[PDB]
This record gives sequence, structure tokens and C-alpha cells, in this order.
Amino acid sequence: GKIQDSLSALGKLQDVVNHNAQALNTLVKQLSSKFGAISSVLNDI
Amino acid sequence: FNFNGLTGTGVLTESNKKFLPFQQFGRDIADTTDAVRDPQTLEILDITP
Ligand SMILES: *[C@@H]1O[C@H](CO)[C@@H](O[C@@H]2O[C@H](CO)[C@@H](O)[C@H](O)[C@H]2NC(C)=O)[C@H](O)[C@H]1NC(C)=O
Repeated sequence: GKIQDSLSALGKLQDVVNHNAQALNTLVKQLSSKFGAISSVLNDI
Repeated sequence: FNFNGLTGTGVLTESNKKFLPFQQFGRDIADTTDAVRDPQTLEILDITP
């Protein structure tokens, strides 16, 4: 019965979610970079 | 579509965003155009692939 009191810990499970969310947020943000080019919208160019 | 220079593709739908008389096109998080405002009617429309 004392186990619920200690809960109401799971940081190892939240870290897995965070690491993937951070890689997906970074992957999308890297599309707004010119890399020394003229612009970053394949249309403009 | 082309909205005064903005070249793209997508479906146009009625929006519920509010650009203030000084706003022309609110991009979303991750820096991609998500809404435009007509160039002679001032209607705000959402865009989506
Ligand atoms: C640019 O000129 C056009 C002329 O066709 C204008 O369109 C008209 O605008 C009036 C005012 O709201 C409407 O009553 C008419 O119905 C419109 N014409 C058509 C064919 O829809 C337009 O508003 C002008 N744009 C600007 C920014 O002045």
C-alpha cells in the first residue's frame, strides 16, 4: 500500500519521449537554414 | 497558388486567425507559411499540404 504514496520515479520513461521529440523538433528546424545559399525555400530559389 | 510573391501548393480554407492590419502571413512553428491574406480582399485563409 505504501507504493502508491511514493508515486501520487518515471524519469527514465519521460527521457525516452524527450529524446525523440527533440530530434524531431531539430530535424524540422534545420530546414530554415541557408547554408551559405541564396534562400531556403526551394521555390524562391 | 501565389499570394503577392508567395509561391506554393495546397488547399485553401477559411481561417480563424487574426493578423492585425500590419500582418501579412503568419508562419507556424518550424518556420513554414501556414496562412495568407488575399492581395485585394484581405481575407485570411489557412493553407495545408
Ligand atoms: C482593385 O480593383 C478591383 C476592381 O475590380 C476591386 O474589386 C472590387 O471592389 C469593390 C469594393 O469592395 C467590390 O464591391 C467589387 O465587387 C470588387 N469587384 C469584383 C469584380 O469583385 C478591388 O477591391 C480593388 N482592390 C483594392 C485593394 O483597392
